Amino acid sequence: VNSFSGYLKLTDNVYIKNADIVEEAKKVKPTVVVNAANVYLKHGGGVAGALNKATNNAMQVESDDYIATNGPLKVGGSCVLSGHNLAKHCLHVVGPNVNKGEDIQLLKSAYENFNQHEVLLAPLLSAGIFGADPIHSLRVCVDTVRTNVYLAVFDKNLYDKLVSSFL
Ligand SMILES: O=C(O)C[C@@H](NC(=O)c1ncnc2[nH]ccc12)c1ccc(Br)cc1
Repeated sequence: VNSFSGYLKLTDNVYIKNADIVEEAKKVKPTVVVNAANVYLKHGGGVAGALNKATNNAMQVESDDYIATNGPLKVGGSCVLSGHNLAKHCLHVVGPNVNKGEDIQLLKSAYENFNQHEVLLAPLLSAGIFGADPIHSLRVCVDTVRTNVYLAVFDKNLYDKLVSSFL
C-alpha cells in the first residue's frame, strides 16, 4: 500500500491521473519524482521548468554542479539527484526531443531508467514541449516499465484522450 490517490489503473504496474506533477509531488513526497530533463539539465520550461520553479531554483543549482563535474547526460540516460521539497529523489531522465531531431527509438531506453526504482511519480517522457506523441509515449511506457509508475498528466483533455485510446 502507498499514498497515491485518484489514479486510474491501466495495467498491473502503470497508473494514470490528471494532475500537476508539482502539486502531486508536494502532497505525496514520493520517494522518486521523474524530471523531463535535457542533457544539460537546463530546467527552463515544461515539466522541468515547473519542478525547478517549485524548488526555488535549488534544483538548477544542484544540476549545474552535477554538469560541471560530470558533463552532459546521454539522450536516453538519467541521473539521480535530490528531490528537494518535492520528493526524496529526482530521477532526471532525458527522453528524445523531436523538436531537436532526436531518434524516437531512444524513448524505450529512457523509460528503462524507471526500472531501477520500485515506485515513481512521473510525466510521460518526450511529451509536451519534447514533441513526441503522448499516446505513443504511453505505449512505450506500458511495454517497457516493470516497476510501479504513477503518471501525472497535466492537461485534462490529453488525460481523457490517453485513457479513451488506450489498448
Ligand atoms: O502532461 C502533459 O500535458 C505533457 C507535458 N507534461 C507537462 O508539461 C507536465 N506534466 C505534469 N505536470 C506538469 N506541471 C507542469 C507541466 C507538467 C510534457 C511536456 C514536455 C515533456 Br519532455 C513531457 C511532458
